[PDB]
Amino acid sequence: MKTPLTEAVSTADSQGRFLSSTELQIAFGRLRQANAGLQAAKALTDNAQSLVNGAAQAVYNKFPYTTQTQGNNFAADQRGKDKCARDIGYYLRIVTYCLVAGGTGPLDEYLIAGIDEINRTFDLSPSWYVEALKYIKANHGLSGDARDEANSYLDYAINALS
Amino acid sequence: MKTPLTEAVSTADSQGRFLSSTELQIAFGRLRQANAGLQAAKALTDNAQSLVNGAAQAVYNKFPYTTQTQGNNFAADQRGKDKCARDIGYYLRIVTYCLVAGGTGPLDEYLIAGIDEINRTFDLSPSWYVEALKYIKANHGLSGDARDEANSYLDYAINALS
Amino acid sequence: MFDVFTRVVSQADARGEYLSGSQLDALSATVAEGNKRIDSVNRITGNASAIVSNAARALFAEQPQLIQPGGNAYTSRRMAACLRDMEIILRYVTYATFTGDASVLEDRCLNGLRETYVALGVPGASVAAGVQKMKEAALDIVNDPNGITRGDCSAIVAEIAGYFDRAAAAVA
Amino acid sequence: MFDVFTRVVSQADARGEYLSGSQLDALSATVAEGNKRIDSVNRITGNASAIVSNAARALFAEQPQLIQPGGNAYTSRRMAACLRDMEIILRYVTYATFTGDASVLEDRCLNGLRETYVALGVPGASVAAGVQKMKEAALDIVNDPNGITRGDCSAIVAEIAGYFDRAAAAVA
Amino acid sequence: MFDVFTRVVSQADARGEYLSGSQLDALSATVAEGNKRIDSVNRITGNASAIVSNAARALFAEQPQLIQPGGNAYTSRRMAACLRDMEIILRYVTYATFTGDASVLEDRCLNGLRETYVALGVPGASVAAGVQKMKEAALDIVNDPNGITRGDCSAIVAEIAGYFDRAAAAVA
Amino acid sequence: MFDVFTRVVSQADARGEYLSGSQLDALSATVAEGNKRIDSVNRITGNASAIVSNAARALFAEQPQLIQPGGNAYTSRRMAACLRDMEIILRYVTYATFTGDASVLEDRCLNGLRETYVALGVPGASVAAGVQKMKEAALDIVNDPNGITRGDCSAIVAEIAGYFDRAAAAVA
Amino acid sequence: AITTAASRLGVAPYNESRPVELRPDFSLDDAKMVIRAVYRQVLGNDYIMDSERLKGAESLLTNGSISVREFVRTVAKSELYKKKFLYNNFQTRVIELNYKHLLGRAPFSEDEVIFHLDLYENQGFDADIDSYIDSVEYQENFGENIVPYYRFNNQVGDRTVGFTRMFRLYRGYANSDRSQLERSSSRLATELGQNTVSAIVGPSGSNAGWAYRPSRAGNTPAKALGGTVPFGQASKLFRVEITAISAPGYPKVRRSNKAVIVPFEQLNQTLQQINRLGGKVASITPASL
Amino acid sequence: LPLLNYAPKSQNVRVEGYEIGSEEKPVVFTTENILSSSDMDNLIEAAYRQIFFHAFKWDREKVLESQLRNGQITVRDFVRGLLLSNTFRNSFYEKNSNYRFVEHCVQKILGRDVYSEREKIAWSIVVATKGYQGLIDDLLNSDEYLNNFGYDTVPYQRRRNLPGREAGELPFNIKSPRYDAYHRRQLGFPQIVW
Ligand SMILES: *[C@@H](C)[C@H]1/C(=C/c2[nH]c(/C=C3N=C(/C=C4\NC(=O)C(CC)=C4C)C(C)=C\3CCC(=O)O)c(CCC(=O)O)c2C)NC(=O)[C@@H]1C
Ligand SMILES: *[C@@H](C)[C@H]1/C(=C/c2[nH]c(/C=C3N=C(/C=C4\NC(=O)C(CC)=C4C)C(C)=C\3CCC(=O)O)c(CCC(=O)O)c2C)NC(=O)[C@@H]1C
Ligand SMILES: *[C@H](C)[C@H]1/C(=C/c2[nH]c(/C=C3N=C(/C=C4\NC(=O)C(CC)=C4C)C(C)=C\3CCC(=O)O)c(CCC(=O)O)c2C)NC(=O)[C@@H]1C
Ligand SMILES: *[C@H](C)[C@H]1/C(=C/c2[nH]c(/C=C3N=C(/C=C4\NC(=O)C(CC)=C4C)C(C)=C\3CCC(=O)O)c(CCC(=O)O)c2C)NC(=O)[C@@H]1C
Ligand SMILES: *[C@H](C)[C@H]1/C(=C/c2[nH]c(/C=C3N=C(/C=C4\NC(=O)C(CC)=C4C)C(C)=C\3CCC(=O)O)c(CCC(=O)O)c2C)NC(=O)[C@@H]1C
Ligand SMILES: *[C@H](C)[C@H]1/C(=C/c2[nH]c(/C=C3N=C(/C=C4\NC(=O)C(CC)=C4C)C(C)=C\3CCC(=O)O)c(CCC(=O)O)c2C)NC(=O)[C@@H]1C
Ligand SMILES: *[C@H](C)[C@H]1/C(=C/c2[nH]c(/C=C3N=C(/C=C4\NC(=O)C(CC)=C4C)C(C)=C\3CCC(=O)O)c(CCC(=O)O)c2C)NC(=O)[C@@H]1C
Ligand SMILES: *[C@H](C)[C@H]1/C(=C/c2[nH]c(/C=C3N=C(/C=C4\NC(=O)C(CC)=C4C)C(C)=C\3CCC(=O)O)c(CCC(=O)O)c2C)NC(=O)[C@@H]1C
Ligand SMILES: *[C@H](C)[C@H]1/C(=C/c2[nH]c(/C=C3N=C(/C=C4\NC(=O)C(CC)=C4C)C(C)=C\3CCC(=O)O)c(CCC(=O)O)c2C)NC(=O)[C@@H]1C
Ligand SMILES: *[C@H](C)[C@H]1/C(=C/c2[nH]c(/C=C3N=C(/C=C4\NC(=O)C(CC)=C4C)C(C)=C\3CCC(=O)O)c(CCC(=O)O)c2C)NC(=O)[C@@H]1C
Ligand SMILES: *[C@H](C)[C@H]1/C(=C/c2[nH]c(/C=C3N=C(/C=C4\NC(=O)C(CC)=C4C)C(C)=C\3CCC(=O)O)c(CCC(=O)O)c2C)NC(=O)[C@@H]1C
Ligand SMILES: *[C@H](C)[C@H]1/C(=C/c2[nH]c(/C=C3N=C(/C=C4\NC(=O)C(CC)=C4C)C(C)=C\3CCC(=O)O)c(CCC(=O)O)c2C)NC(=O)[C@@H]1C
Repeated sequence: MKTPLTEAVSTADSQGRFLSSTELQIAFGRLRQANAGLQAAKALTDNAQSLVNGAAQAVYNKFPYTTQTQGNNFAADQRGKDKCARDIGYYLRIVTYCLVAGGTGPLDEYLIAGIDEINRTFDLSPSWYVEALKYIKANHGLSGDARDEANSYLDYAINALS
Repeated sequence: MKTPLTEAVSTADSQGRFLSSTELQIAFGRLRQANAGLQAAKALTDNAQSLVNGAAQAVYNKFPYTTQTQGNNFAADQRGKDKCARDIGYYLRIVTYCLVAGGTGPLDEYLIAGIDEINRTFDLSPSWYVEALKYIKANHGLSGDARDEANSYLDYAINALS
Repeated sequence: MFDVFTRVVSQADARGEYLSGSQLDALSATVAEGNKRIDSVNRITGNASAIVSNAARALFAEQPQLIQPGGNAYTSRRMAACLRDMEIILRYVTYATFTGDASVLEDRCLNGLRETYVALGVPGASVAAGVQKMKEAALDIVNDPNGITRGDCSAIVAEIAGYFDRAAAAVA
Repeated sequence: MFDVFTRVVSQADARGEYLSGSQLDALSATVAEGNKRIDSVNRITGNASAIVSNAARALFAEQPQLIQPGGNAYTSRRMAACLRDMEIILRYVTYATFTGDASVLEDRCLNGLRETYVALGVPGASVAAGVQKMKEAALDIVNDPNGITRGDCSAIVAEIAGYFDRAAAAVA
Repeated sequence: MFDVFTRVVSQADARGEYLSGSQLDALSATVAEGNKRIDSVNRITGNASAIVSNAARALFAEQPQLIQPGGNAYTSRRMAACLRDMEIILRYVTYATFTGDASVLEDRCLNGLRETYVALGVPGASVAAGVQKMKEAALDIVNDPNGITRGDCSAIVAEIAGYFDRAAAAVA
Repeated sequence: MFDVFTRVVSQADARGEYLSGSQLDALSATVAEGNKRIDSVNRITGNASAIVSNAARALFAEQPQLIQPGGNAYTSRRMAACLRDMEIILRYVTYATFTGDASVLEDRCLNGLRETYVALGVPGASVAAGVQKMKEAALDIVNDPNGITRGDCSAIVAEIAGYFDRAAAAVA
Repeated sequence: AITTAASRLGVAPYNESRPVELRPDFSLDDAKMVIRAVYRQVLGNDYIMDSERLKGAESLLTNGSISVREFVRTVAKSELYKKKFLYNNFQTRVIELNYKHLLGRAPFSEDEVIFHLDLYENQGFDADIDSYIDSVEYQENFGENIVPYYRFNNQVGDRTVGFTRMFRLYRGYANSDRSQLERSSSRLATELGQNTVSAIVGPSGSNAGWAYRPSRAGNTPAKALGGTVPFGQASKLFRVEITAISAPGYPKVRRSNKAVIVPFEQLNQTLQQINRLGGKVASITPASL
Repeated sequence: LPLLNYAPKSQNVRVEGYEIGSEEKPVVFTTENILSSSDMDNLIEAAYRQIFFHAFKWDREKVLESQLRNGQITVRDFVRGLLLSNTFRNSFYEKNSNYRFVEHCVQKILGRDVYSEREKIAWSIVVATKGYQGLIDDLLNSDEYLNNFGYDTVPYQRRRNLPGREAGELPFNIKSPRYDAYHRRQLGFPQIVW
C-alpha cells in the first residue's frame, strides 16, 4: 500500500529514526496534491456509469469478436457483458481509490497484484482492459493536477497490463 | 534441463551419493521410452512444414481478426504471418527436442521460461498458440507411447500457456 | 499499514463502493488540518530527547522503587532499555500522528508488547505512567503558542492524546 | 547516491566552505525548473512499456541475428532478460532524471554492467543501440506539446539525453 | 549438465534445426547400448569402496613419500581428504558413464581441480596414478564375464576408460 | 614444456626412482605409434588454412552477430585478429599433438586466454564454437584413408580431439 | 590489436603512438624526442627533476657517440634508475620492472625470474641489465635505434599469460610505476610461481572497480570446483570481484575486496547486493562449464 | 503473487540491546578469520548444529565441507547447501507441515522466532509456488539475514539471553525438534512402558 505518508513512515521506521524534515516535505507534497486528487475522485465518481459504459463499448468496438464469439471469456451474451462492465467498474473505482490515497497503493493491492494469473487463467486479454483505460483517459474531462494524477494511475494500470 | 538421466544424476549428486538402484530404474524407464520418443521426433520432423502451416491456418480460422486487423502483434500482412509460422515452428521443434530428451527440459529452458512476459510485452495472445498446439495434437498421426509422450509435451505447453 | 486516506479506501473497497461525498469532504477537512498535523509532528520530534528524559526523571522521582537496586530500571542496561522503550513508544506515536492512523503504532510497536513485558517482568503500569508523562509534556509542546501561526489545534492535540492513551493502555 | 542539491553539498563539504551565492542561485534555478523535470519523469514513466516494446521491436528488426536461433535474444528466457534489461535501463534513467544527478545510474545500474554483458556474451553494441532507440522515443514523449503547459524544456531534455548517452556508453 | 540426448538437442537448438536422421539413429544406437551402460555403472558402484581402498593402498605402497611423516597424505584429515578425492573422482566417472557424456565429470569434478592441487601442494601426478589404479580395477570389474548375460562391452569399456584418462589428465 | 617422454621422466624424478618395465613398455608403445602421430600433424598442418577459413566461415554464418557492425568480428582489424587467433589455437593444438603432451598448448596458449577474452570483450563462447568447427574439420582430415598406409588411428584421433576439447574449454 | 577496450585499458594512447626511432643523420628534435621517450619509458613515467637528468648520457646520444640502445643501457645502469627501482625493491619486483621498462612486456614464467635472479646474484645488476638489453627479444623488437615501447599487441613469440600480466604491471597512462596501489610489492611473484593468471582490472578513471586487489590469503579460487551443486539448481557460475565494500561497517565488513562465485540466477541479486554494500564490480569471469 | 503482509511482534532482535561480549554472546564463526583446518572443523560443526541440530556422519556433506575449506563457496552458500541437503529435507521438511517448516527455517536461518502464525502461513505457500530452493534463497537473500550474518558468518539464535538473567529463551534445538506430534503419531509414539 504505497502512499506518500505510509512510505515516509516506512522509510523512517526501517532506519529506526524519527520523522525529519524529509518526511515533512513528503507530507507537504501529499497536502499539495490531495485536494486536486479528491475533486478528481469525485468527478470520476459522478461520471462513473457513463465512463464505464463508454469504455466497455469502446472495447467492444476495438475488438468486435468479443461481442459475438461464444465462450465464457467473451461478452457474446449478457453475462459476459456484465462481467466486462463489472471489471471496468473495478478498474475505475480502484483508480478513484488511488486518487484519494495519493498513490498507486490501492491499484497494487486490489487489482495489480495477481491480475496476470487472472487473465491467463480465464483467457481474458489485457489489451481489452488497456482499451478501456485509454477511453477513460481520453474522456474523464479532467484538467491540471487532477488530470495529471488520474492519468498517472491509468497509465500505471496500462503499463502493468502491457 | 528436466530429463530422466540428468535429473537422476543431479538428485544423486546433490545427495553426494553413488547411483543406486533407484537411478538404474530411472535409466530403465528412459530406455523403455526412448525408441518411441525418437520415432515420434522423426515423425514430427518429417511432417514439420505441413503441421506448422496447418496449425497457423487453424489459428487464423479460429481467430479471424488476426488476419485483417492492422498492428505489429497481428498477422494481417506477410510479416506477421512469417512471425506466426516461425513461432509455431519453434513450438514444434522444441517439442521434438523434448521427445528426444525424454522430458520437458527443452520446453522449459527454451520456450516455457519467460513466455508470459513475451506475450504480455508484444500483446500476443496465448490462446492462439493453444489452438496451434491442439492442431498439432489432433494431426501428428502418432499412436501408442509416441502419441502419449508427444501429447504430454503438447499438453505441457498448453497448460503453461493457459 | 494504513493512513487516514487508506483506511477509508480499504473500508470503501470492502464495501465495493466509491467514496461518498461526505467521506471526500471529511478527507478534504483532514487535508486542511494537515499543516497543523505537520507542526505537531515537528514539535514532538524537535523535543523528543527532552520529552523522554524529563518524563523518565519524573517517573523515577514518583516511583523510586524502579531505580532502587533490584528494581526493574536498576543497572545501566535496564535503565537504558527503559529509556529506549520510551523513545520507541514516542517515535511510533509520532508515526501515528503523521499518518493520522493508529495502524503503525498497533502493528509495529504495541503488538505483543504487553506479553514481552509480562515475560520480562517489566512493570507495565509504570511503563504506562511514563507514557502518560510523555503525553502531557508532548501535548504542552504541541500547544505552545510562541513562534507559530495562531489557530485552533484542539483536534490534532486530541488525536495525539488518543495515540498516547492507546500506547499506555497496550502496556498497562 | 546524490541528487542535484546533494552533489554541490558534497563538493562544498570537500572544500569545507559554505555554498556561494552563485551556487545558491544556480540551485534556485534548478528548483525553478523543477516542474518540468517532474513532468519529464512522469511522461517517460507513463509510457515506459511502450518505449521498451517499441525500441525492442525496432532493434530486433534492424538486427535480426539477435533473435534468430543461436542469437543472444533467442529462446523465451533470453528474450525476457533482454526486455527486462531495457526496462531496467529506462527505470534508472528516470531515477537519474528525478534526482538531477547520474549517481544512481552509475552506482546502481551501470556498476558491473559491461563486465556482466561480456561474461555472458551479451553484445554491448546491440544493447547500446536499444538504449539509443529508447532515447529517441523518450525524448520524443518528453517534448510532446499536447496536454501540458507550454514552456522551454530544452535543458531537461538535454539532461535526459546525457543520462541515456552515459548508459549507452556504459554498456558498449 | 548434459546427458547423451541433451547434448545433441542443445546443439540442434543453437543451430535452430531439427535432429537429422543420422543423429536420431545414433541416439537409437546409444539406446541399444543402454543395458550394458547400466551394468557397467552398477558394477563399478557395487565395488566403489573396494576400488578406492585398493587403489589408494597400491598408490601408497608404490609411492611411500605420500604417507611419510610430513607427506601430503600424512595426518588423518589429509589422508581422509585423499580417500575422499579418490571416491569423488570414481563417483563422477560413474555419473559420466550413466549419462553418456563427460559434462558432469568436466564441470563438477575436474574444473579447477589442477589449480586446487597446485595451490595446496597435492601432487597431481600421484592423484593421476591413483586414478589409473581405479581405472584398471574398474575395467576388470566391468569386464568380468560370469553372472551376466554375455555380450560385447568393448565400446562401454572404452568410454569408461576415456572418462578415467580424462580425470587423470585433468588432475596432473 | 613437456613432451610425452619428459612427462613420465619428471614424474619419476619427483618420485626418485627409475622408470619401471611397464612405463618403458608404454613409452615403446607410444614410439610404435609415432608414424601415425607424425601423419596426423602433417595432415592438419597441410590443411591449416582451409581448416581456419572454413571454420571461420561456418562460425560467422551460424553467428552473424559476430560480423554485424558493432560485433566483435566486425572491422578489418578485428576480423584479422579473430582469424589469427583461430590459426594460433590450431597451431598450438598441432604442437600438442607433436609432443604428445598438452603442456605447450596449456602453458603458452590457453593459460589466461579466458581472462584475456573477457578483458577485450571477445565472446569466448563463439571462440569455443570456432574451435569445435576446427576440431571436426581436422579430425575428418586425419582419418581420411586416401593416400596413406591404412591402419587404426583412433587413439591418435582421440588424443587430438582431447587437445581440441581443452582449447574449447579454456576460452568459454 | 586492442580496439574496443583500448580506452578502458591504458592502451589507447599507445595505439596512436608510433615507436620513437633515431634515424641516421638525425636532427636535434629527434635527439630530444629519443631522450624524452627513454626517460618516460625506461623510468616508468616518473617525473624527472632537472637535477636528476643524466646530462652526459643525453649529450652523448645527441652527439651520436652512443646509440639509442646504448643510451637506454646508460639510463638503466644509472644511479637514478637504481634509486628508483633497485635499492628499495625485492629483486623479483626489480625483474618485473626491468621487463616492463627495457622489453615492454611482463615476465612470462618463473624461468625468467630464475635466470635474472641468478645473474644478478652472481654477476651484479649491470650484467643483468645487459642481459635484458643484449637479448634476442630486445634486438628483434627495438634493435639499436628504437626506444623500447609497451608491446600490448600479440606478437610471434608471445604467451597470453604475458597479455594478462601486462595490466598487473601497467596501471594507466597518468600512472608512474612507483605510484601504484601495490607500491613496492612484487605483482607477479605468486602468479609466476604458481603459473596462474589474474582477471584483468583496468586503470582508475575508466574502471570503477579499479582498486580491487586480492589479499594474502582467503581468496576465492578462479574456477568453480564442484560445479553448481552447492547452489542447488543453477545454469552457470561466475566469479565476481568486488572492491570498495564499506556501508555495513566493521565488523560486518572486514575486507573491502571480495571475490564471490555466484550462479547466473543470483546475478541480479548479486548486483543489487553489491550496490547495497557500496561496492564496485571489478570483473566478472565465467567460473563453470 | 506478493507475500501476505503480516505485522511484526515485539522481540529482542527488533530492539537495540547494547550488547557487550560475554559467555552468552553467540560465537562468531567466520571465514574472514583465516581459519586453520581445526578452526574450520569448529565452524563446520557450528553450521551443522545450527541447521541439523546434530549431524551424524550419514548426515555430513563432505563435498560441501571441502568446497567451503577451499574457498569455493561462502559460509552462506554452505548453509544453503545444508538446507538443500537430503538430511534437511528428510528431517525438517518431510516430517513437518509447511507451516512448521517455515519455523525451522526462520528460526535457524534468521536466528529468530516467527512473529506469529500469520508469518508461518504467509511463508508456507512459497515452497509450493516458488519451489523449495525458492524459499531457501528468499530467506538467505533477505535483508535480515545479510544484515545479521552476511556471507561469511554462520547464523545463530540471536539475542537469546538478556544480561543478568539466569535463563533466556529456549534454544531452538530444544524448542523445535525436527518433528512434532503429527509425525510422532504417524510413527506410533509415545509408547507405553512396562
Ligand atoms: C558388459 C557391461 C557386461 C555385459 C552386460 C550385459 N547386460 C545385458 C543385459 C541386461 N542386464 C540387465 C541389468 C540389470 N537388471 C537389473 O534389474 C539390474 C539392477 C537394477 C541390472 C543392472 C538387464 C535388465 C538386461 C536385459 C535382460 C538380461 O538379463 O539379459 C546384456 C545383453 C544385451 C542387452 O543390451 O540387453 C549384456 C551384454 N555382458 C558381459 O558379458 C559383460 C561382462
Ligand atoms: C592415421 C594417422 C592415418 C594413418 C597413418 C599411417 N601412416 C603409416 C605409415 C607411415 N607414414 C609415414 C609418413 C611420412 N613419411 C615421410 O617421409 C613424411 C614426410 C616428412 C611423412 C609424414 C611413414 C614414414 C610411415 C611408414 C612407411 C609407410 O609409408 O607406411 C601407417 C602404418 C603404421 C606405421 O606406424 O608405420 C599408418 C597407419 N592410417 C590411416 O588409415 C589413417 C587415416
Ligand atoms: C471486458 C473488458 C471483457 C470481458 C470480461 C470478462 N471478465 C471475466 C472474468 C473475470 N474478471 C475478473 C477480474 C477482476 N476481479 C476482481 O476482483 C478484480 C480486482 C478488483 C478484477 C480486475 C476475474 C477475477 C474474473 C473471473 C472470475 C469472475 O467470474 O468474476 C469474464 C468471465 C470469464 C469466465 O470464464 O466466466 C468476462 C466475460 N469479456 C469481454 O469480452 C470483454 C472484452
Ligand atoms: C501466431 C500464433 C500469431 C502471431 C505471432 C507473432 N509473434 C511475434 C513475435 C514474437 N514471437 C516470439 C516468440 C518466441 N521467440 C523465442 O525465442 C521463443 C522460444 C523459441 C518464442 C516462442 C517473440 C519473442 C516475439 C517478439 C520478438 C520477435 O520478433 O521475435 C509477432 C511480432 C510482434 C511484434 O511486435 O513484432 C507476431 C505477429 N500473431 C498473430 O496474429 C498470429 C495469430
Ligand atoms: C537486450 C536489449 C540485450 C540482451 C540482454 C540480456 N541480458 C541478459 C542477462 C542479464 N542482464 C543483467 C543485468 C542487470 N540485472 C539487474 O538486476 C540490473 C540492475 C543492476 C541489470 C542492469 C544480468 C545481471 C543478467 C544475468 C542474470 C539474469 O538473471 O539474466 C541476458 C541473458 C543472457 C543469458 O541468458 O545467457 C540477455 C539475453 N541480449 C541481447 O541480445 C540484447 C542486445
Ligand atoms: C517540458 C518537458 C514540457 C512542459 C512542462 C511544464 N509543466 C509545467 C507546470 C506544471 N506541471 C505540473 C505537474 C504535475 N502536477 C500533478 O499533479 C502531477 C502528478 C503528481 C504532475 C506531473 C505542475 C504542478 C505544474 C505547475 C502548474 C501548472 O499546471 O502549470 C510547466 C510550466 C512552468 C513550470 O515550471 O511550472 C511546464 C513548462 N511543457 C512543455 O511544453 C514541454 C513539452
Ligand atoms: C589422494 C589420492 C591425494 C591427495 C589428496 C588431497 N586433496 C586435498 C584437498 C582437497 N581436495 C579437493 C578436491 C575436491 N573437492 C571438491 O569439492 C571436488 C569436486 C567435487 C574435488 C575433486 C579440495 C577442494 C581440497 C581442498 C579443501 C579440502 O580440505 O578438502 C588434500 C588435503 C590438503 C590439505 O588439507 O591441505 C589432500 C591430502 N593427497 C595425496 O598425497 C594423494 C596423491
Ligand atoms: C598538486 C595540485 C597536488 C599534489 C601533487 C603531486 N603529484 C605527484 C606525482 C605524480 N603526479 C602524476 C600525474 C601525472 N603524470 C602524467 O604523466 C600525467 C598525464 C598523463 C599525470 C596527470 C604522476 C604519474 C605522479 C607520480 C610521478 C612522480 O614522479 O611522482 C606528487 C609527488 C609525490 C611524491 O613525490 O611522493 C605530488 C606531490 N600534491 C599536493 O599536495 C597537491 C594537492
Ligand atoms: C634453502 C634454505 C631452502 C630452499 C630454497 C629455495 N628457494 C627457491 C627459489 C627462490 N628463492 C627466491 C628468493 C629471493 N628472491 C629475491 O628477490 C631475494 C633476494 C633479494 C630472495 C632471497 C626466489 C625468487 C625463488 C624463485 C627462483 C628460483 O627458483 O631460483 C627454491 C627453488 C624453488 C623451485 O621449486 O624452483 C628453493 C629450493 N628450499 C628448501 O627446501 C630449503 C629449506
Ligand atoms: C575469433 C574466433 C573471435 C575473436 C577474436 C579476437 N581476438 C582479439 C585479440 C587478441 N587475441 C589475443 C590472443 C592471444 N595472444 C597470444 O599471444 C596468444 C597465443 C600465445 C593468444 C591466443 C590477444 C592477447 C588479443 C589482443 C592483442 C592483439 O590482438 O594483438 C580480437 C581483437 C579485439 C580488439 O580489437 O579489441 C578479436 C576480434 N573475436 C570474435 O568475435 C571471434 C569469436
Ligand atoms: C585512522 C588512523 C586512518 C583512517 C581510517 C579509516 N578506516 C576506514 C574504514 C574501514 N577500516 C576498516 C578496517 C579493518 N578491516 C578489518 O578487517 C581490520 C582488522 C580486523 C581492520 C582494521 C574497514 C573494514 C573499513 C570500511 C568499513 C568501515 O568504515 O567500518 C575509514 C572510512 C573510509 C570511508 O570513507 O568509508 C577511515 C577514515 N583514515 C585516516 O585518514 C587515518 C590515517
Ligand atoms: C521504562 C519506561 C520501563 C522499563 C523498561 C524495560 N524494557 C526492557 C526490555 C525490552 N523492551 C522491549 C521492547 C520492545 N521490543 C519491540 O520490538 C518493541 C517495538 C519496537 C518494543 C518497545 C524488549 C523486546 C525488551 C528486551 C530486549 C532488550 O532489553 O534488549 C527492559 C530490560 C529488561 C531486562 O531484563 O533487561 C526494561 C528495564 N522498565 C521499567 O522499570 C520502566 C517502567
